Amino acid sequence: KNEELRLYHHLFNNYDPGSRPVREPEDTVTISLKVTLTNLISLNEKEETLTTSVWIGIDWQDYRLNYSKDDFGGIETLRVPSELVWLPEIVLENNIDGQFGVAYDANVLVYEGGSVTWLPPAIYRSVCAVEVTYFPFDWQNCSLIFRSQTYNAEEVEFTFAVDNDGKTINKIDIDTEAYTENGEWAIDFCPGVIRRHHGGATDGPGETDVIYSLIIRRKPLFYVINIIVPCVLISGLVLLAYFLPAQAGGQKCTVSINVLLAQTVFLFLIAQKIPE
Amino acid sequence: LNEEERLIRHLFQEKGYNKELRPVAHKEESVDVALALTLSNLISLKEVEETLTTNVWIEHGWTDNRLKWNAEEFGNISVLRLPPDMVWLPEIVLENNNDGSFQISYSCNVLVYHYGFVYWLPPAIFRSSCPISVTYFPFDWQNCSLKFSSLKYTAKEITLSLKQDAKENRTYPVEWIIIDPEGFTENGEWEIVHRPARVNVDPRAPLDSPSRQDITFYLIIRRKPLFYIINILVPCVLISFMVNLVFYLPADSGEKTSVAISVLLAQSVFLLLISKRLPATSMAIPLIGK
Amino acid sequence: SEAEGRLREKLFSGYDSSVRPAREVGDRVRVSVGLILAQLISLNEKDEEMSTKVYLDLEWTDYRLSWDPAEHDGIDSLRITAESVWLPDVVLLNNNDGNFDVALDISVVVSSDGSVRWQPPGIYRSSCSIQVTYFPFDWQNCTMVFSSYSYDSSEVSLQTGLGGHQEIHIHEGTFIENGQWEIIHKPSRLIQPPGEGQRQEVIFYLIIRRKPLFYLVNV
Amino acid sequence: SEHETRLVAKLFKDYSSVVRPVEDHRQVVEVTVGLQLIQLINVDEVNQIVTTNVRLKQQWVDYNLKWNPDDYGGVKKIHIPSEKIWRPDLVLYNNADGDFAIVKFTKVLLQYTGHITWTPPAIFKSYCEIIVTHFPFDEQNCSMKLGTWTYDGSVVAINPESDQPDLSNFMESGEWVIKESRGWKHSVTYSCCPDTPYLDITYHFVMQRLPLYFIVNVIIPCLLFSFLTGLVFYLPTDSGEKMTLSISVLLSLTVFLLVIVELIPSTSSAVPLIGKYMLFTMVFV
Amino acid sequence: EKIWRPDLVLYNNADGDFAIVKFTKVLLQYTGHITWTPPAIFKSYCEIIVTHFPFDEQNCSMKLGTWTYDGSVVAINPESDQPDLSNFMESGEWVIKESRGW
Amino acid sequence: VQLQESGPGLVKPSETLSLTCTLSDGSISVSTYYWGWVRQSPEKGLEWIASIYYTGDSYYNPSLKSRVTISLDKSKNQFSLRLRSVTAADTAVYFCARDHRRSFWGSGSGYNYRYYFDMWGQGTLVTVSSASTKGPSVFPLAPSGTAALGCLVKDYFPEPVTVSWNSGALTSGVHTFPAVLQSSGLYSLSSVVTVPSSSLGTQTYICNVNHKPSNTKVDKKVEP
Amino acid sequence: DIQMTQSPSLLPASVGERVTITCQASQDINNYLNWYQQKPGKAPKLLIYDASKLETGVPSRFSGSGSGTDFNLTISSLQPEDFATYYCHQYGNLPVHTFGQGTKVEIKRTVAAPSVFIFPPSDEQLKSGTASVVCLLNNFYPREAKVQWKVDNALQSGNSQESVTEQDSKDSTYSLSSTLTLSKADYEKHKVYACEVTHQGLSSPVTKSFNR
Ligand SMILES: *[C@@H]1O[C@H](CO)[C@@H](O[C@@H]2O[C@H](CO)[C@@H](O[C@@H]3O[C@H](CO[C@H]4O[C@H](CO)[C@@H](O)[C@H](O)[C@@H]4O)[C@@H](O)[C@H](O[C@H]4O[C@H](CO)[C@@H](O)[C@H](O)[C@@H]4O)[C@@H]3O)[C@H](O)[C@H]2NC(C)=O)[C@H](O)[C@H]1NC(C)=O
Ligand SMILES: *[C@@H]1O[C@H](CO)[C@@H](O[C@@H]2O[C@H](CO)[C@@H](O[C@@H]3O[C@H](CO)[C@@H](O)[C@H](O[C@H]4O[C@H](CO)[C@@H](O)[C@H](O)[C@@H]4O)[C@@H]3O)[C@H](O)[C@H]2NC(C)=O)[C@H](O)[C@H]1NC(C)=O
Ligand SMILES: *[C@@H]1O[C@H](CO)[C@@H](O)[C@H](O)[C@H]1NC(C)=O
Ligand SMILES: *[C@@H]1O[C@H](CO)[C@@H](O)[C@H](O)[C@H]1NC(C)=O
Repeated sequence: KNEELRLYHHLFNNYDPGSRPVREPEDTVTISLKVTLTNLISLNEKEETLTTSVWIGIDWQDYRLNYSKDDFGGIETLRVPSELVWLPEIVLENNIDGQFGVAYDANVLVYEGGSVTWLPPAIYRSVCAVEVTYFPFDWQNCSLIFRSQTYNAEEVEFTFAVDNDGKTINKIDIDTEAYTENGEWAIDFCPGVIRRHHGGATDGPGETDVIYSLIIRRKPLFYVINIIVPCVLISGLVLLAYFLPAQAGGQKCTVSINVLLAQTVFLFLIAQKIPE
Repeated sequence: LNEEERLIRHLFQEKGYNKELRPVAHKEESVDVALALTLSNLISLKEVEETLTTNVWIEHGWTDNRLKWNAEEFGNISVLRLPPDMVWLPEIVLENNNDGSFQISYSCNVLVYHYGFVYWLPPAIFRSSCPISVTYFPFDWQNCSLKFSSLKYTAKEITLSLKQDAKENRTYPVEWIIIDPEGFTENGEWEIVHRPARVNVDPRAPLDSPSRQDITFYLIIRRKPLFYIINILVPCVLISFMVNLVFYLPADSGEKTSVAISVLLAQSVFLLLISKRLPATSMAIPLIGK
Repeated sequence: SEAEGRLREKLFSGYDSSVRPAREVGDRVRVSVGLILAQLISLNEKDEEMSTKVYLDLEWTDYRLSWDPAEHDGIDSLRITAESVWLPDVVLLNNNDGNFDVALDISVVVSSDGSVRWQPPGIYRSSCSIQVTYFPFDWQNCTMVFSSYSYDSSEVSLQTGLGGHQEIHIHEGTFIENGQWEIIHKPSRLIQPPGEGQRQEVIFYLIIRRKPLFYLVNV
Repeated sequence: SEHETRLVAKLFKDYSSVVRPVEDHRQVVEVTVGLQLIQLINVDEVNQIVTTNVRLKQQWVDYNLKWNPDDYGGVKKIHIPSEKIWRPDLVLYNNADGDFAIVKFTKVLLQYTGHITWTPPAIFKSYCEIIVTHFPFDEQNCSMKLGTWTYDGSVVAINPESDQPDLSNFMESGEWVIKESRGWKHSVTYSCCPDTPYLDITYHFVMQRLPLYFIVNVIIPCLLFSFLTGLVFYLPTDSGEKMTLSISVLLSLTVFLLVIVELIPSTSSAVPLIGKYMLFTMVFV
Repeated sequence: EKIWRPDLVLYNNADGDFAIVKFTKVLLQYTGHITWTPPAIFKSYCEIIVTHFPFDEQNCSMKLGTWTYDGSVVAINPESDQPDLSNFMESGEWVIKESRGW
Repeated sequence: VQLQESGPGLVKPSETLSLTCTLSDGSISVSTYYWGWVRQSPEKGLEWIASIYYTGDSYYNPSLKSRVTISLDKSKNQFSLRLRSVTAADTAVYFCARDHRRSFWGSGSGYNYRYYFDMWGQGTLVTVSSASTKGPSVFPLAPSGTAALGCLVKDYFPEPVTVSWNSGALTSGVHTFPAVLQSSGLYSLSSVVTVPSSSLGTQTYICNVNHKPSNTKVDKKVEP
Repeated sequence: DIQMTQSPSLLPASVGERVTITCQASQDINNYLNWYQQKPGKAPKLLIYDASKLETGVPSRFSGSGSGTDFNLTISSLQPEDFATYYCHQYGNLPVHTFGQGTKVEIKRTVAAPSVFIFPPSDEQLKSGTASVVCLLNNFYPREAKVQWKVDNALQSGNSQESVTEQDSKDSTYSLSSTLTLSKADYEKHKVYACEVTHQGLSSPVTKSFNR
């Protein structure tokens, strides 16, 4: 007989996933949050959308789901579907495509002592207002804002996860070995901050969220090779018109106006790439 | 709400209502389903894909005698809003879709009246096949159609018909797409000329085939050619007529063939412009292409 | 339809829709497969995919759904939601976009003898290898391979639908003819397994010639 | 938390979401409706579709979902799946090609007094008549007509939460400036059915386009071409370059017609001002 | 859907589905042996080197693993040293020179 | 979820009583609620003052209509009352309440409404008096087979005063009468204990009166 | 201008007894009436709405009736937590409200004769130029009692104040103090001072007097 079945029956025969794991209504559930970025898929300037692939590590305590390994033959972990346990319902608030939740509903790991871990992966399309002023030599500041869709700050709060050395991971985690840099974008910084607001008496119950600020840098090699250098040379050609003879066969106006025509072609080329 | 909670219990629990069965005393009988179509807005007609995108509200009316009640026995209640999954439905779908969306978009509540009449007005966004006649483009008009039938039920089981309206106690069928004159905003490129509705029956097909009956709502739509006129035709026609000026240029100017070949290049740019705006059909050469 | 309800409750007592109908172990379920082409939507050469709108035509006998019409008020046929009965897992194996199944389940028609006919609609994007050598004066050979995903030939035996043509059925009045393509041939073949785990296929072929007027005019 | 479990078991023992959440069938459900505009995603002038990100706050009392907090350990509010209770079926009447009704069934906050607050998100794609007369200096007026699809004003009554939409959490738009926004309630009674008024709330937005993009990319090149067109008449004829210059200006405008058509709204409701200027420049070269 | 399955996930998924979503039937043998051969569209992130384009060679990978089960509770092994290309359709743009599962 | 009153507990005569009510975890812009004020006094019982809608519609008690102004503040989710020309008759416990409106449809008549108060605050006592802070005067009420004795606490303002006996040692039979407003505008009461007669000449009785606004502490020994 | 009148103004009762409270409207109000319960030092709690419908969570023993000018609030079996003040509330189509005077319900006990005491002013008070004379009625039920003063066997009125405690937790009786205030000159002018108690439990009026 698999002791996992007995443990599951013991933990879930009388269990309410709709209720928060708090002994009293006014107690708060603390959530430990980490966000690991696997790939920066793209940044669409026309749509002003950042597509990223991540997975979110979310740890908390559920006293109802507490057990000891001695009472169950040495089981230290139990995988169960995430729909059977209470979840804090973390969503990306600043999504653009209407997709708030995670991509794959993975199992939760219930450890002895009542510790619950959930590590679902996600693909997120988020709003990133593109600062166009120095395009293509530009850097962007794209936000990833995570919050509970249901509970206020007095009901569910956030803390950052710690590594094995005990230091707080207040940033986007990236596995260096598995990371492949985006072809056009380099991630320079990624600080995370836990914000609290609406805490005033008139503002009602307090609210909180976690904002990660991906400071990313464009690699402008494509625009330099394909647009800027040819355009600079063709636009320098008009200076040659000053050295041609001012006679019938000089073809001075030929050079100048045809450089203008080439620049018009470059305008058509550039219109397909710039932000709108 | 004791009253229609009691009524819903009486209709669906006490009387054992079964949504899988049709509302007919005997199997050989058929259910009369009256259909009307309201056009909320014509979204688009993509020529290259030959797809008509529309927003339409489908008014279904039929009779379900199992859902009758005495109003005074239930607190004078005359109408009930129920989910469509609680009741039998005349599963009407758009046969001539070209994207797989056969069914309505939003499954709203049915309205059930105390005399057994079930009224249901689901809205839908439909993408249908509209083959394009390019012969007179951009002075063309198109003939699109929305064909509604039931794949679950055949003519043996349901009888499609048009909605009947009344005026001065005279009944007439609604043989057209309904458009609210106040609430309708015309499409920016297509003006509706005709909008008939027809119950099409195939005498060749057998009764127990889904292709026996359908209701088709047609749209005859004329293109408003102002954009194409202003942006292509006047520049294109003027640049094409430009080539006649070489005959008035003296041969000593040395700029005749340059002018003419430049006109040809401009025409080629215009052809590049038009290449992306129409499908590569072989029925006819477009007028602008001609 | 009280008689119909009683017949339905009689038929679907102890009925498992996930169990293949085999009265004895080793009995094969014969499935006749046919295709009706409602529209040849397109043949994208960039994506190398043929988009078609079709109706399948699947016929098989389910002995559990047989009854005597004389004992059920002369009811000789029923129309039942397809998810309520066992279905063969016939799918388009060579689909391009990852969509294997039909667009709408609709209903099966069950006769008193246990015969079940199912004609579900399907919008299919099938992979077609484009022969680019003579483009745009080219003809293409785009196949649709239909077969059970799970069951092997020892469980489900496929055959071409007829009653006898081995061809795609195109209704003459109601076919949406493509403006760029002309259908030259439209056969159907039953491919036996090579040489259990072996499986038959029903392949519906479309040999289509492009009509090159656009390229003549514009290029 | 066991108090909440017992409470939820008690409330939904014989609850019906089909049935309206009142105590008499002659009662009318009051829904307070408020619109929060999170983002103006895009204005499509060709198809005349405005796509926006919104939160649709709805507040109403459920009279079968009351309890005494003292009987349940002082629990005063709980969170319930919205699919488990009756909801008003608010529909965007002027939806262009999006979802008609709410499809994100987030949880509702239920108070012990019976008050329910439900604030689902939505992406509203609403048909908006686009006046292109002054493009790119045009001003639009885009409404969002919301109403109970299957309930008339005699059974469900809707009122606005505020005179204006909530723009506190509105993200800055790089293309439009919302000068004005306002919500109005309308009631319409027909002569055929004088006892079933039909209610709606229309939230209209007045938005001014930011024209710098089109000024830089469209207007200035045509201005240059137009300016350069007069100076062929200062060229001598004996140089043999007048036709070269003018024809090259014409070819530049012909190439620029690619930029024009890909950028200009391809609609025939009227001639855009930028299109008028393009035609002027072409005719005069 | 009725039975327990391994939760295999494509770790380098770019914008597709992380896990199997087409839940096809499992073949169950009387010995308890289960074979499950679902289809999938894998959209995998892969470092593309464009130095020699169009004469370029690309070495792309697909990392698969049980997302929530470690090696102490669920062990995965390759069926064969190489991916099965017996039913591979010819590509008009790419030639697969080498393939190997580790 | 909860309503909370706020405002001064003492208003001089002819000044305006200003009170505010704040909502906890709830908005004032709801179409099925009116927000009202109800004062309770021992001589007039429960009495509704005014009610207001979130659109500004207001209704008033006819007796108090002239002196009453009810207002909202939707930004802070509050609603306030102002009672002008306040006099001693307006000393009362003011509650802020949610007047819950139900609507009904009548054929050919439209909407008709029903009301009940389903939410109340805690109730803020407001006293109208021109008196200034003053400490009490303690007088012994000395005894004349059971005897009585007490302490008379006179001419103090405002409430409360705590009276204990023998530093809280004596509690049985102790009865502290409620304060009574005299015509002079100051409060008075008595605190009495009954004991056996035989203990009158043998037992010591001390009443400890504490008044917090004046910080007055009196320990009056009651004896014959 | 509808006026509501409750009856009785005070209803003694005991646990297990059936209790009735009447309210009456000047005009006909149909069933536009609610009933509230208020504990001491607490906000009122709604019990009945529409004159016959019970609010959620309220015990089922409470019932309401009346479809006209006269309404009833009935307690089938009085519980010890039902001792509270009950109000009838009248509303209209608009939010215009009136309330009844209220009906107090006390635990009923046995009739007790008051213990009567008289206390003169103290010397310290007499030094201040005022004379307060108290007299006390201790441990008496019910609340109906009359108190008078006599000065040299001459009745007084209009200058005595009456302060009363609530029901005691244990024996459920009342205590009352009647205080007369006078100036020192008026106090010194008249010799004999007494108070006179009339109570239903007393066979005859009971006088306590003193002389100076
Ligand atoms: C952008 O486009 C929208 C349309 O989509 C315009 O919206 C209209 O705005 C005007 C205000 O400028 C609205 O007019 C007002 O309607 C109010 C509500 O009317 C409804 O409810 C009443 C009952 O309360 C019914 O009688 C009526 O039939 C409706 O059902 C009225 O209460 C207002 O009255 C006030 O103004 C009038 C002016 O004539 C005075 O006579 C009155 O005394 C009172 O002061 C007013 O009539 C109009 O209803 C809106 N229509 C909509 C939303 O469809 C925007 O104005 C437009 N913006 C710009 C900048 O052009
Ligand atoms: C990338 O974007 C992020 C998010 O936008 C940004 O972080 C934010 O920066 C702003 C400042 O630009 C921070 O706002 C501050 O908040 C603190 C309280 O935490 C306030 O004290 C600050 O007050 C200043 O500004 C006020 C308004 O001008 C003044 O009135 C006042 O006197 C002060 O001058 C200010 O409001 C915000 O908190 C952060 N949010 C985070 C970190 O989550 C980040 O800086 C950007 N990175 C770049 C550009 O590299
Ligand atoms: C969990 O239960 C175990 C026994 O099964 C007990 O030893 C332990 O103390 C409990 N832990 C907590 C945090 O309650
Ligand atoms: C209340 O009940 C008593 C006893 O039945 C009855 O005498 C009295 O009339 C009732 N009052 C009303 C208003 O019905």
